[PDB]
Amino acid sequence: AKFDVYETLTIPTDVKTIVLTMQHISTQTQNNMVYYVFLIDGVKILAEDIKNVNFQIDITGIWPEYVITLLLRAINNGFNTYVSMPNILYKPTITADVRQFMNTTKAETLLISNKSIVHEIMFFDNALQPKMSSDTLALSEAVYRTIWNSSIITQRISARGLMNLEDARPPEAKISHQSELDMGKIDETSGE
Amino acid sequence: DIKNVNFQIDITGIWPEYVITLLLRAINNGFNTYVSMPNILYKPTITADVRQFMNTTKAETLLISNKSIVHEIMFFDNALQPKMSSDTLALSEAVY
Amino acid sequence: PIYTSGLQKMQSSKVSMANVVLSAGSDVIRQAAIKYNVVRTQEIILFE
Amino acid sequence: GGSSITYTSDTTGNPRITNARTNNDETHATGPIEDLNSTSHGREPEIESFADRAELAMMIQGMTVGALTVQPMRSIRSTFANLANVLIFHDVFTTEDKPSAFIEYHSDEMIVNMPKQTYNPIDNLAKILYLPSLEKFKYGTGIVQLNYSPHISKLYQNTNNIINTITDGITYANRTEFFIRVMVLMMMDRKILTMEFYDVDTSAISNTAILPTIPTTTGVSPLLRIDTRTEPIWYNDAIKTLITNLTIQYGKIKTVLDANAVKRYSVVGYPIDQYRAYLYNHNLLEYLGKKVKREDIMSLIKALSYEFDLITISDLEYQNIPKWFSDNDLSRFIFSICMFPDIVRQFHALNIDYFSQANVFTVKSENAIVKMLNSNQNMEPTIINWFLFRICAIDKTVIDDYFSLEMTPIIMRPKLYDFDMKRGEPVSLLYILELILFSIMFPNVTQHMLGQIQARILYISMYAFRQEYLKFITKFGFYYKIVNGRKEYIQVTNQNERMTENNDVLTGNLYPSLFTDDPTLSAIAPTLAKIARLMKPTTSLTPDDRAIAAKFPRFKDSAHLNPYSSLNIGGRTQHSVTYTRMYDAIEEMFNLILRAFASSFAQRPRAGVTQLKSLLTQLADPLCLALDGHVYHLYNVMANMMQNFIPNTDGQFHSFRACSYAVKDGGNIYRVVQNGDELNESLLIDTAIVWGLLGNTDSSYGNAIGATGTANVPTKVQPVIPTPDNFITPTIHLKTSIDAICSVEGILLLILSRQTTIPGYEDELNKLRTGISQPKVTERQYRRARESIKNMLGSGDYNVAPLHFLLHTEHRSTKLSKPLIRRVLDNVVQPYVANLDPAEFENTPQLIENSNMTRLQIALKMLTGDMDDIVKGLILHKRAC
Amino acid sequence: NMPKQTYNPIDNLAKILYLPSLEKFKYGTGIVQLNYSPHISKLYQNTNNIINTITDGITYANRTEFFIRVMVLMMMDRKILTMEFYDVDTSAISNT
Repeated sequence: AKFDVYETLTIPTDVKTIVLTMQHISTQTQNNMVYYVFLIDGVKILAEDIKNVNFQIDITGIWPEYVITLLLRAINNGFNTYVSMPNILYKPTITADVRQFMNTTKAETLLISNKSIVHEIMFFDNALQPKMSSDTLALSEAVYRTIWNSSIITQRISARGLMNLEDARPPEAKISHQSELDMGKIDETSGE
Repeated sequence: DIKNVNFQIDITGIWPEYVITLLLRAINNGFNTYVSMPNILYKPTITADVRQFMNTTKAETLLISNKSIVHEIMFFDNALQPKMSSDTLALSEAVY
Repeated sequence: PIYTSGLQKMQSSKVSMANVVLSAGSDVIRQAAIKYNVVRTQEIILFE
Repeated sequence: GGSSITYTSDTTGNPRITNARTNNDETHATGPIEDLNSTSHGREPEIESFADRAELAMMIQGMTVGALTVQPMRSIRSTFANLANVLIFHDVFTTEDKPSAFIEYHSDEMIVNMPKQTYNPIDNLAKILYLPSLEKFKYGTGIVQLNYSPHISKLYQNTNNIINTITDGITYANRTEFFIRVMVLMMMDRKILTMEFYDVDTSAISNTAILPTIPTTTGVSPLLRIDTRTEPIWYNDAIKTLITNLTIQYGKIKTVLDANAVKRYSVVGYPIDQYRAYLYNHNLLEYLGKKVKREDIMSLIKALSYEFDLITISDLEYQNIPKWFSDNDLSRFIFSICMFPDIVRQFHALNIDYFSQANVFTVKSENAIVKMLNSNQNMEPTIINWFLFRICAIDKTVIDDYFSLEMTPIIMRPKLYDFDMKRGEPVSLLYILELILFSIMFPNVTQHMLGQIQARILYISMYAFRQEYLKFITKFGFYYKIVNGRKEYIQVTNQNERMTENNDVLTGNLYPSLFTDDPTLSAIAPTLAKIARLMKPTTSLTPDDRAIAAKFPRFKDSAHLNPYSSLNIGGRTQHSVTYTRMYDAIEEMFNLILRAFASSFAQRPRAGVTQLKSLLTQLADPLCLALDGHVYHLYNVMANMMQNFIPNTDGQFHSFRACSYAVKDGGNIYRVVQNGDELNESLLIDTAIVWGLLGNTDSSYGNAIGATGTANVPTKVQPVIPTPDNFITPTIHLKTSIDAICSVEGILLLILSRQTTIPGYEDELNKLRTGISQPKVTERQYRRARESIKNMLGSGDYNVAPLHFLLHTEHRSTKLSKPLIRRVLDNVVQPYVANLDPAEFENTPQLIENSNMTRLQIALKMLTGDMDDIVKGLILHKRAC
Repeated sequence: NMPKQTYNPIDNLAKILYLPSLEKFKYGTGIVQLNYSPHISKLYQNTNNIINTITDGITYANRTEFFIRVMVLMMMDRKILTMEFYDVDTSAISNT
């Protein structure tokens, strides 16, 4: 919960970082059926026993169709996984108004593209989340999120929040930078 | 974050709405999770009838019962699976 | 209300006019509401 | 006079409560957020999630490409709803906008034609701000003077209405009356002030006295006159040089949001009579600071419920809601019950409501006990005609009264109604058995009827046992008296009147025989040890913490006698001990009656006796089943209710010594249990109810499992016991009723009987009391006073503790000067002693809540100040000065 | 649902001067953010019109096109600004 924006997700250190190449995708059998598995350390691993791996995928365009389903199941049906891709181009739209945080794009099409298809993504924000009503019994609902920004995404944000929690600066609000309030003199030659 | 536990429900029925939801959320996404209930009466019927094998009860109901009613459950066997022709592409997604 | 530094405006038995008043705002009368969930463990009769 | 007490008001602290079985929306929490820590707003929406469906159902398949969208998703969240309900808490007081002060300036001038006014402002700011004041302290006034506002000059009567004295004109009496009524006004009527502001910038120049934010509705003051140029420049100079040291302002000073409950208020500097200001401030700043520890709510809502339940509540800590607690709860309760005995009738009524709500017993017709024993005519023909004259009809509205009479605090010793007994024949043993059953079924009520039962059973024995009887009398004659730890037996060495029942046997150092062991009792007169041992309850003693954790009132280390056991111990459904008890009781008694037949009358037949022995056992089985299987839980709940706080027994019929606190009121003494010959038909109880019950009962338990249904079985629906709803509201209704009547009595004590009230002043109270004309007040004056006030606090009627009898009632006197609570051992008021009394009383109980005490303090220190329109002495003279 | 606005000015000066801004950065905002005005969001096409390439969705091409057209807009269209003033005295106090 509490989706920060200024924060970029950092990969924890105790995760093997496996580059994805077309060699780790092999087959095995059990009970006379031919399933698809991984070859991460020589041992054939089913797509759900993945414990701690971080898949570095780069070209994002050529992966036939199998590894798509495998990657998706392992992001599901998995314990602690990460699929980074530091070459996807996307236009971010950042907003904080729950009534219009509509954003519909199945991660399939995000993954099967042509390496330059730059497309749109939305981004919620609730760091200044006001306390819930004095009735709610107990928030027993999961709100698992998904794709995380991997770089600084807030250059066009001028001010966040504008509330006050107990008549004091909330610990995580942002006033403007002194850059975009200065007003120097003119240069009498050609403005500028 | 549950890693390796087996919750052993003593008796079913008396669990309001917290723990049924937390247990359901736990058996998914847990690593070595088990919920062993060695007191609920069921009655098995075993078939190998992929055409006519039902899916009578989802587990969300085996945790809501007055501990004294015997459910009936249809087990499906397939141990004698033929090894299909060496032409078909191996599958990509299993069954749970 | 106390004086400026005097004892208290309820000891001198002398009336004053310009003391200070609290005020609330538009809506300070929101009635309150709670809710409970009930589920019972052992019924009264039981056992096949 | 009247017999029902229906009195209420809206001056107490207790809240108002309503319910709703609503779970499809909220529509109950509404408001604007004022801070990121605000806890009382409406509801905002949430992230728009998606399906994320994956059941767990024995070989479900993949469905992989659809899920895992870029929008966040949810968890599983199974669906049962687990009995959800909503409580809604309302407080009492409201708002208003204009100040509406108490004291106000009013002026008058001395010149009939005065210089014209010279003030033409331009900007409408000067107008709105200080035109009115500049009008009040106009040029050429002659005196500006303090005075009461309207509504106070209205409260002045002026004639007499409350003190019935034949007077000559107006003298101190209208003053006293006026004080009382303005006092009772201010004690009531909470209000909190809401104003509206402007947007003044710096237009109000050079006057530090004016902040940049003004209330719309102006006021009058010299501070607003100073700035302009008017009547003597001298005057402004003087005011300014006078006030240049003080700290005066106007308009909003600052704003702070309270932490006990986050809601912005605002301290403002308006001019107003200090007393109204203090009233506003106090009664607001009280509204925001009422905490209720969360688990107390839980203990409450669980105390009024079946004990085997998981109860969950909204889960923030320290909700702000008017608490029903007190420091002096039991004090006012016993002070009330000891001087308003109809309140026990209210208790009892609510209790039968709760009980009959669960319809434990419905009644069928044609009692079997008389169907059989009628059409076989092969037994002794007195069993007839006797069982035939005892079985009265039954309509549950008596069943559900006798059963409820089990728990409510008994206050008048009860006597049994009917008593039939043949002198010589051995049939009376049936009556013995009847009351044995009635004792084994309600061990509580017996605890008091012990006195009558003594003489009755002894009489019957005397005509059916002689050696045992007279031998017993010789040794253990009639009464215990505990001298110093030993037990001396006093006798009655005369058959003058042995069968009396009026000897206050349960209060005072005088115990009945037959009961406390002295193991030599047995092996002296058997069948009498055999009787006594059969009647002692010997069930249990349970604490009742469940209540004591809900801040309900009762003494420390309180207990009860749940007369029955349970059935479910680990899930076994055991043998319902009460049945074994009752069964061996019946069997032993019939063995005894049979041996009785075999003594005097052998020429008679003895088959019917064993016949109906079998009948009685077979008929008592399912009854006791329903008793220990359904009622037990009901008695636990009722034992944790709020009405019942006087336990009725310690169990053992040895030295019980029923409760003995009592209120002494200067010579007169009112007791709680009211020994002596006194009762009312609401409490004269019958015994045959057990016969009728055991015969023609249809228990909702039996036909539930199909054990006593008609033409069908079962119904398989579980016996219902009431819901924690439907009782919060009546219970709080009851508590607020008694708090209101005690508040009335306290206000009355305040201004009568001088030597009781001395909070912190003792001087203006003395000033007030001048007007009662005597340091002792006649009754009728007192009565009329209380009626006039009670018709001005709330609504309804109530009485002044009359005492009943079988036919007539009497209205004891009511004075109450300096009431005190003390315990009375052996009808002699003891002095107070620490560590035995609850150490709480120690002094007169403070009958008035703290807040109202403050408000009365304010009323006093206001209208005993400089607004006392009274002065003494003057001098006639004739001079042309 | 937010706390109500508390600003009743009297003089119409405060109104004309800073009612709108005081409306924008209102109490209880959550983010105030930069953005292109109209006519620029209008200049975004979004489809292709200047670079005849067979493409798959949107990729760098609409960006290039958009740059070209806003550029050629600003290269053209000279304008010089003419405004109109008031007569405020000292009512705007304490604010240098």
